[PDB]
Amino acid sequence: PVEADISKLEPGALLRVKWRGKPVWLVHRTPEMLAALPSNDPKLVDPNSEVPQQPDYCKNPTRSIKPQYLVAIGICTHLGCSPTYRPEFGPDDLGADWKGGFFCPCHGSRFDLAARVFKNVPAPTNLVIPKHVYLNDTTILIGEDR
Amino acid sequence: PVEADISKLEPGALLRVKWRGKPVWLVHRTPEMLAALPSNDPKLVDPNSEVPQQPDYCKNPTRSIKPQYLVAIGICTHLGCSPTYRPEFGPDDLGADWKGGFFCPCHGSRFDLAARVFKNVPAPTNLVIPKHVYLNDTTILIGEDR
Ligand SMILES: [Cl-]
Ligand SMILES: [Cl-]
Ligand SMILES: [Cl-]
Ligand SMILES: [Cl-]
Ligand SMILES: [Zn+2]
Ligand SMILES: [Zn+2]
Repeated sequence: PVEADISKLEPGALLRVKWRGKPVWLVHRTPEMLAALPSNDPKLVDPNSEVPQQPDYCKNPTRSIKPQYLVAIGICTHLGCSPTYRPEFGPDDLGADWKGGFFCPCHGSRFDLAARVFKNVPAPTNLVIPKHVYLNDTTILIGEDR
Repeated sequence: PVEADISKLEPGALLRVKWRGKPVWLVHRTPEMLAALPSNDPKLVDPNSEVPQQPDYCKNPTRSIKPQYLVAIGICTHLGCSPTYRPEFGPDDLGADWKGGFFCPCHGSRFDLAARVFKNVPAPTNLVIPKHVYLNDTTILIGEDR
C-alpha cells in the first residue's frame, strides 16, 4: 500500500501516486463539481455503481468515502490508456453541458467527476476505485483498508 | 511499501514479509527477551546503534518503535546470507549465556534480539532496520514512515 498526502491538494487539483504500477488519482472536488454530478446520471451507463468496480464504501453517488475527494485508478476501462483531466465546465470540444471529468485521448471515452463512464463511448464501465482508507484528514492509505 | 499484519503474531513468533526483494522480519518479543537485552551490551560491537543502520526513531536500546516488536531486514551484514532465528536461551551450541537472537549459518555471525551484532564475528555491523510506521496497533507499513 502507499500513503497519499493530500495536505496541499488545493480545490480542483489532482494528485497522482503510483500503486502496483498503476496511476492512482486523488482529486479535490469543489462544491460546484459535486453539485453537477447527479445531472450526469441519465447520461451515464452505471450511475449507481452496480458493477463491482469499487469497494462497497465507495458504492454511492460520489463513488468516494468523503465528498471532497475522489480516489480512483487513472486507467481507462476500454484499452488501458490514461485519460486526460478536464475539470473545466463546458469546454467547446466536450460540449457546453460538460460538468468536468476525464477524457480518454485514445478512443474518446468520457467519465465524470465520480469517474463514472458515459453512455455510448468505447469504455463499458466506471473507472476502478482501489481499496483505501483515511489514516487522518490529510493522509489516505491506498491499496488497503479496514 | 509493504503492509505487515501482526494481529496473530504470538509472543516469541517471527513473521517474514518481502520488501524490495529483501526479507523483513517482525518478531514479537516477550518481557523476558527484553529484560536480557542490556546484558548483551558489553559483548556487542555497537550497543548504542551509532552506525546508521536504522531510522532515528529506532536508534535506541531495543532498536524499535515499540518494545514488543522488532522489525529488521533479515540479511547478514557480512556476506548476505539469511540468519537463523534462535529465540531460546542458552542452547548448548550457542552457549549458556545466550539470551536469544539470530545465528548466521554461513560464517557464524551472532546478533541479539535488537538485531545487534556481537563482537568478534564476521559481520561488522548491526542488521539494517527499514523505514516503517505503525498504521495501528496490529499493522505495520514497511518502506515508509509518516
Ligand atoms: Cl483506451
Ligand atoms: Cl477510450
Ligand atoms: Cl554471510
Ligand atoms: Cl556470517
Ligand atoms: Zn480509453
Ligand atoms: Zn552471515
